[PDB]
Amino acid sequence: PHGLASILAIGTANPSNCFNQDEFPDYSFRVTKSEHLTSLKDKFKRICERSTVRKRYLHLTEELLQEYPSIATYDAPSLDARQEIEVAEVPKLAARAASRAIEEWGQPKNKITHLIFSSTSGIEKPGVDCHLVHLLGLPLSVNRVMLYTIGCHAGGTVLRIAKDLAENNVGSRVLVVCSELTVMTFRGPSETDLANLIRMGIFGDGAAALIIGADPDLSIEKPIFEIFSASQTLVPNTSKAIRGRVKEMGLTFYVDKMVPTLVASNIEQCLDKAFSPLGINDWNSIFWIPHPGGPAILAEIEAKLELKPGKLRATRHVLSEYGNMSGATVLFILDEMRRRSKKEGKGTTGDGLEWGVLMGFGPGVTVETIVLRAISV
Repeated sequence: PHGLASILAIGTANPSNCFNQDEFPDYSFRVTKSEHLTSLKDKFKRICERSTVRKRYLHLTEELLQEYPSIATYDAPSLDARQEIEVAEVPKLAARAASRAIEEWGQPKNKITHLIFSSTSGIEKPGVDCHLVHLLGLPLSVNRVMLYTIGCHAGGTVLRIAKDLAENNVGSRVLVVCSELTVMTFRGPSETDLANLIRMGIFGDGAAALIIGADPDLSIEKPIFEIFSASQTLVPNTSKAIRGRVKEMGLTFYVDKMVPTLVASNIEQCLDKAFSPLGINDWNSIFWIPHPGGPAILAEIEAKLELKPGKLRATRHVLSEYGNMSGATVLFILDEMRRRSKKEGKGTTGDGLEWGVLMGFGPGVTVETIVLRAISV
C-alpha cells in the first residue's frame, strides 16, 4: 500500500477498582501485614506524595490477597497464583480495550488481519493472544505476534512492528493491544527493596488497544496519526539499570536511581537521529508522548531539552489519573492528545502541530523512538 501506517482508532480500559493515592500508604501496608514498619511506611508516604499519581486502577484487591496471601508477602512462592490470575485477567482487559477500539474504527472483525499483543504477565501456551482471539471472535487466520515481558518501553515496540506489518500487506488491518496488570510485580514492603517501594507507588494497571491500517478508506476510516518512522536503540553499558526476572516469587523489579539522568543524557541522540531527516531542530515544534516512568524522568527531559511549560501536559495528566501502566502508558497519552486536541479545537490531532515524537524507555536500557505525524481536524 502507498501511504503510511495510520492509527485509525484508540481504545483504553482499566480494572474496575480505583485506588486514591492519598489513602494508599494505609491500604498497601495493611494488606501486606507491614503497618508496624512505621519507618518504611513514612518513607513510602513521601514517595507517594511526590509521585504526582492521584489515582490508579489495580486488579489486586484485598479480596485476591486473602485468597492468594502468598502474593501479599515479599519473598514467598507465589508465581502459580499470580499466573492463575493473570492468564485469565490480562486477556479480559485487552478484550475490553480492543472492543472499544473496534467500535470506534467501526468495521467488522472479518477485516482485522493481524494481532500484536504485548504483556508483562500471564506467560502461557497457548499465549494470551490466543485467548483474546477466542474472546473477541477474531478470525482464526489472524496473524499473531505475542510479546511477553518487554515491558516498560513496549508501547514503542508494538507500533514499530505494526508499521511494517500494515505497510507490507495491502489491506491489512492490525489490532494492537498492550495489556498490563501489576499482579505479577506486587509484593510486600521491605527496606531491602526500595525499588519496589517506588514501583508500588507509581505503577498502575491498564490496557490500550489500537487499529492500524495503511491506505485508509477515507469513506469509512478516520486516521488519527501516521507512523512516519520507528527506531530502537540500547544505551551503552546500562544493562542492570532496569531489571526484572520471572522467578518463583513473581516478577522481580529493579530501577536504578540514575535512570532519569540516563534517559535525559541519551535522549538528544535518539531525537536527532529521528528528526534530522525532516530538517527539524526545535524540540518545542513537535508534540510529545514521552513515557512517564515517573515525574523525575519528565523533569529531566524538560530541563535538558529546554521544553516550554505546556509540552508534557497530556503525559502528566495521564500519569496523575492513571499511574505508570508500562507499555500501554504512551498509548493512553495518544488518546489524551487527540481528545484534548479536539476538546480544545486545535488544527491537528497532535496539539495543533504537524510532527510528534513518542518515546518508550525500558530495560536495556532501551529507547524506542517513533516519529508520528498528526492529522488535520
